Amino acid sequence: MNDSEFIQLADQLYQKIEEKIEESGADVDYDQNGSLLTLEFENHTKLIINRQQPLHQVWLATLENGHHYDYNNGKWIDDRSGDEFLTFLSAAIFKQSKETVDFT
Ligand SMILES: [Eu+3]
Ligand SMILES: [Eu+3]
Ligand SMILES: [Eu+3]
Ligand SMILES: [Eu+3]
Repeated sequence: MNDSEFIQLADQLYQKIEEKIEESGADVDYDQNGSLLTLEFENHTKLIINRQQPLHQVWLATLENGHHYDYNNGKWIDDRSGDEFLTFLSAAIFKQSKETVDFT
């Protein structure tokens, strides 16, 4: 994967997260600031998603831990756990808002 393609895939990922938040009607605020996509919940907690172009990775920061994802198999995959990014994100959103956003 080159830089231009990573950009395409990551842009699609960010729009999908934003779109699915819209489909869901969930009370999750989103703001993209450059490479960052910040999700804020009504309890003032946050999930921060960051693009790292030179590594062709997407990074997620939860309240406890950081996670780094590769595009594998048409999906974004955690490089330690093998967990898929969007399944994991749905669960994190749920833990912090108890609202439900499906990205599948
Ligand atoms: Eu190529
Ligand atoms: Eu709206
Ligand atoms: Eu609000
Ligand atoms: Eu903005």
